[PDB]
Amino acid sequence: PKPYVAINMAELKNEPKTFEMFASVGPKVCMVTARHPGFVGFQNHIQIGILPFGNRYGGAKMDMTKESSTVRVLQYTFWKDWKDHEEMHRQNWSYLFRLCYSCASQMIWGPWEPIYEIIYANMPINTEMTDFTAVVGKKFAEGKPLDIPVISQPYGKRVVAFAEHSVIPGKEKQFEDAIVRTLEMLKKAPGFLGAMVLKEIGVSGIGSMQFGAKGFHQVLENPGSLEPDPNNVMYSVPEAKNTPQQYIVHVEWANTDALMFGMGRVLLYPELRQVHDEVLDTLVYGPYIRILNPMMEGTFWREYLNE
Amino acid sequence: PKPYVAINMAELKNEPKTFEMFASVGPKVCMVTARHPGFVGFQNHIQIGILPFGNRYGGAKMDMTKESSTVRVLQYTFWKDWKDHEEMHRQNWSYLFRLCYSCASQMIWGPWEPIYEIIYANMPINTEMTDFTAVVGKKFAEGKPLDIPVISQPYGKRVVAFAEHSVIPGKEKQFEDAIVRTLEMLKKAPGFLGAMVLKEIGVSGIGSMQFGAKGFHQVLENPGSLEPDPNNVMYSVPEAKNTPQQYIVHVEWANTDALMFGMGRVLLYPELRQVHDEVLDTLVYGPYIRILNPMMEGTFWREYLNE
Amino acid sequence: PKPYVAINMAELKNEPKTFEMFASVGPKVCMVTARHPGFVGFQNHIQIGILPFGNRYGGAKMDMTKESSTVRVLQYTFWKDWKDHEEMHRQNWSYLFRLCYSCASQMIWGPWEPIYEIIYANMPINTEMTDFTAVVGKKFAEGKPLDIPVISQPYGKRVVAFAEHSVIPGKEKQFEDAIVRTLEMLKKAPGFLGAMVLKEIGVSGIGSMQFGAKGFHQVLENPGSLEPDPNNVMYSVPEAKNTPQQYIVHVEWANTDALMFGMGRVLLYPELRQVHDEVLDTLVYGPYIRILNPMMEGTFWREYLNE
Amino acid sequence: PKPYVAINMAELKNEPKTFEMFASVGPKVCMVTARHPGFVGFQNHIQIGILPFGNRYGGAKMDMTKESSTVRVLQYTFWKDWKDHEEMHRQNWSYLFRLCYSCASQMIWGPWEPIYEIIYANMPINTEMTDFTAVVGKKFAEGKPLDIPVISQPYGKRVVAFAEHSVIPGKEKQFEDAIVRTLEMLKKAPGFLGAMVLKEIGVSGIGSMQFGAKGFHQVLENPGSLEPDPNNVMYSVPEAKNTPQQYIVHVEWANTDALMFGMGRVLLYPELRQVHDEVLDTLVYGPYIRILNPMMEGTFWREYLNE
Ligand SMILES: [Fe+3]
Ligand SMILES: [Fe+3]
Ligand SMILES: [Fe+3]
Ligand SMILES: [Fe+3]
Repeated sequence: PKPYVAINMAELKNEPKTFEMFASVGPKVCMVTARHPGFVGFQNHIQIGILPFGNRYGGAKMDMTKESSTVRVLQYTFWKDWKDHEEMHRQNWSYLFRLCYSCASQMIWGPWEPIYEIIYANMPINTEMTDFTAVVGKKFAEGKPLDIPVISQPYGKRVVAFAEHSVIPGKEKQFEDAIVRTLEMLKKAPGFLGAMVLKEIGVSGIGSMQFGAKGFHQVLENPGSLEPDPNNVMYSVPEAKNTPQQYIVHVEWANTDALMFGMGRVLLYPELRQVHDEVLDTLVYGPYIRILNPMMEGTFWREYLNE
Repeated sequence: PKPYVAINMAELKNEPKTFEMFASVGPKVCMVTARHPGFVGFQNHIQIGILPFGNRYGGAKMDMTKESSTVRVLQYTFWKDWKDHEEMHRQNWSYLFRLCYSCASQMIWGPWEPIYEIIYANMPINTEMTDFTAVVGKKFAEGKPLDIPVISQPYGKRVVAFAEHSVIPGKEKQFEDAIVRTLEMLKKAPGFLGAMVLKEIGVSGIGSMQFGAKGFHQVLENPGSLEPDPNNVMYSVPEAKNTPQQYIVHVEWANTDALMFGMGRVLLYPELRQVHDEVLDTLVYGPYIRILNPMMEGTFWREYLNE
Repeated sequence: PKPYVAINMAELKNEPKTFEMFASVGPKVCMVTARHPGFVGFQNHIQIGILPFGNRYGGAKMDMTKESSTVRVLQYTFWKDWKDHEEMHRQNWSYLFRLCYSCASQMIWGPWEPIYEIIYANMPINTEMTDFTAVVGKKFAEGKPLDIPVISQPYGKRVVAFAEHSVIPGKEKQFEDAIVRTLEMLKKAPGFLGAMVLKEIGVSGIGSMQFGAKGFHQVLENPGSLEPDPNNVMYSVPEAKNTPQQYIVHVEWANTDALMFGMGRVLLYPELRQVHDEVLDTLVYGPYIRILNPMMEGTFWREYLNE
Repeated sequence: PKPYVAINMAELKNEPKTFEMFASVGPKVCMVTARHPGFVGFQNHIQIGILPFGNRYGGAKMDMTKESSTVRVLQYTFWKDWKDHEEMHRQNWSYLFRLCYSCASQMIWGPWEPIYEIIYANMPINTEMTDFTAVVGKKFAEGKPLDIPVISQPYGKRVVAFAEHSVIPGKEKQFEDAIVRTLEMLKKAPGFLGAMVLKEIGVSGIGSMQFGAKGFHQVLENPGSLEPDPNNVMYSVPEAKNTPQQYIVHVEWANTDALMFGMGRVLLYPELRQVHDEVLDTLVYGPYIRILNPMMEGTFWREYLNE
């Protein structure tokens, strides 16, 4: 079934110490999150750059890692029920807060953790290049060659287009209908590895370290080993849902060239351009497209997705 | 009276070429904007850093300019009526678009131009250190020594705390009452040069280069000398207003130490801390505090503010 | 169906500034061209070298990019009707001219844009290495394993042999019959990714910036933002068709070794040599073979080709 | 059928001289071992690092070869009956001892040669990337597409997780049942190339150069060309079997990322975590996981395994 998605976002100093902490602390956070039976996996990204759209963002390029002073992370966690995410945070708060807070020395902005419903998904299971022979054998044995997926390699060996959209109030249905039509046509592009549309349902105060006054002071005053009061979050997840409605159009690609020209198909192929124009007419903001590297992941979220 | 504020936000490459364009293109944009009689001035900022709040943002510091790969600009223009801004853009679109678009080669994100109303202001006229003798003489001659302001030096010779807040729906009145009480007490801090509270009323699509499909393609395909259809903006300013409600708490300071410990007064002075706690209990996001340098400005906006 | 092909040819300075402009301006031109419903895609090449034919061109090699002072581009655009190309140029002249003229600072020769009919095509859809599993599954499910193509990777991950021929008047049918027989046999060579034969039908004056006196002066005098009179082109496309008849034999290969020995099969394999000798007997000029890299492309042109 | 496994373990100086001897002496030892008809192949490893388990072993990393002062080798030989190994050593003692003893100048610890039975195996035949087309063709021709293996590349082109476990006496059956259930679920992880469970049955005294007093002196006093008395081993293989019972869980992976996150599936995927917890409850020691490179091997041992 379709899981819910929590995306923890932060910006940190682009230096070796940061990536060393990703390597030691990141796995610990994921192991704690996996204590909850509603957890069905994760996909953690670093932003490597920005799609320049010609020279609309002429100061950007798809890989800015060599020059950037910061690194943005976008950590997707997947949940049977979005309420499972909220319960997990509170049930394991002592570990989670102390782990997450240890990243403070590297932090410039965040954490900020919106929650999403998936309204469309065409996403395959991940496979390594070593797996495809067995995958093909099995699908033919089952008499379902149509279910043989493209090879979507895990652990940093593909790239993601993270396309931000916000929609004019009242035009949500037009956006959703048109973007689904767009993505159903987009899958013809070479190197297309899947797409999904995420629709914001709210924001996790606790995941964003956004408490009332009491918790705020506890965060600011923390030596690193004392939990803020987890009951001091002052808003529920839906209370923080944004209007204009926010969406993420998440599209995966074999490589950054396939991404650039593939995403570009909605501009370069007249038939698809006409369909995608219906998306563009609904927007308050976007499309703004971040280029992401899915480095650390629990690929079994796609097994749950596709059952 | 209190003007409306349009804040054009962008992120650009941190390199000499960017600042060379600020120097050449910036004044031209301001001269075009001054064609409209509703224009009452401007205050243009570059972000120099982020308030670390101890080590809550431990990767940040108040001056990050030597290390940062990007520069964020926040260009305030002040307007008698917010519709004056929208009218100005359209009446002068040929000049404005071509000027603004010439920055494309340096752009990483933006432009994004929310519009605000000022709901609280305690902001003095700017004066240079050469002026105070005459200011004092004049106020005494008028029998109004209480009207003698602090010395708030223009053109990069003071600093700004730009504090982002978003508020739980239904808690706006508590936020507004508490932040005003806070700022009324904060003005006792040494080096305090003024404060105002901005409340978002919407977003300028045309100022954000956010069009329908037609205008989007014209922007992407532009050689630099052809205007997108200015009538192709698909939403009014209020249609893009965010919920949760967004605010900016803008506080000016003599120097960054006065900023750090002065803003810190809401955490360090128990009586004020109790008042400011009422602000904190209402928040979805924040406070996140950017440190800004007000470099290029039309100081006469404060003459309008203060009659 | 078979589209018509326009090939925009130019020679530019081989320096980073040139490739920076390819990256920013190139996509803009393609997006403008895609405004026309007759546009079915594109395949844009840079020449990387010349086939030396042993040491017949002993000063040449298949990759001369490290030493060359110039770069030659060959930009294929594909059209339902060649008249669509002419209409597109005129309907979007303000954008197209200003964009294309921006390349002037780098130009040494060109642009020159002949138009071609495709008289033979054996060209597959492009696929990335990630795609083949799904392609195979799909074709077997449809009961068409014979329609499973070789893997022709897009975006610079294969090479093109661009073979120029001009034919003795009266020998066009002998050439055409012989070259088709040759290419039908050539497809047995390892790494063969497809071939097509292009026959010149004329030249686009407007695409070649070739006007009468009025337009010529407007081009020479242009500050960059003023269109030459598009009605000042003095000849139709067919009026410029060359005699001796010109052809391009376009053959794609997995890599330059496969190209060298694969194209060499018409010299090294006695059965094929006898067939290709019938081609050679018809020539005024050629074969002269440029080695091309298809870097930027709209791969859906092959979808139109293959229906 | 399942062969027995002798694993000769040693630690040597990490310097070119050591690897030069691997290259010269290694093949000779294997050729001597192949004199015995019970020999069914071999798989020789060097340890490249240690799995850090987050920062549980924070001083370790998966590839420590650039910094390490030593190299650990783990040489697997496979046998129809474990007595074949003991017989092979004695029948060829003159050659084997002199060859093995020539490594003395590089040795820091070892040799130590436990013997194991395989109690669980899901291990494919090795194939190179050149082979898979023929493998697939053959399996389909035989009507057994389910028998098509993943591509497990020989000769250092994959990696091994070597997971040490010792089990509380009386809890062996719980361990064995739980680890098999774990590995049956683990095979879903991307890049999984196979797993087997080895259960220690004893230690080869002669393979470990562990003699009585007489043989010990002959070893210490050896000029290199005189055999210790092979009859002076004072214990049989089963007499040296350890209690607590020792096991090796041997899992093969496409690459070290697939290893890290794949092995991590038993911690990160709640359903699998619950199963693997039953393993953890039985342990005296472990899991301690060595990262191995299977460099030199006789791949036909898997042909015996799989008939
Ligand atoms: Fe979370
Ligand atoms: Fe504006
Ligand atoms: Fe053209
Ligand atoms: Fe042995």
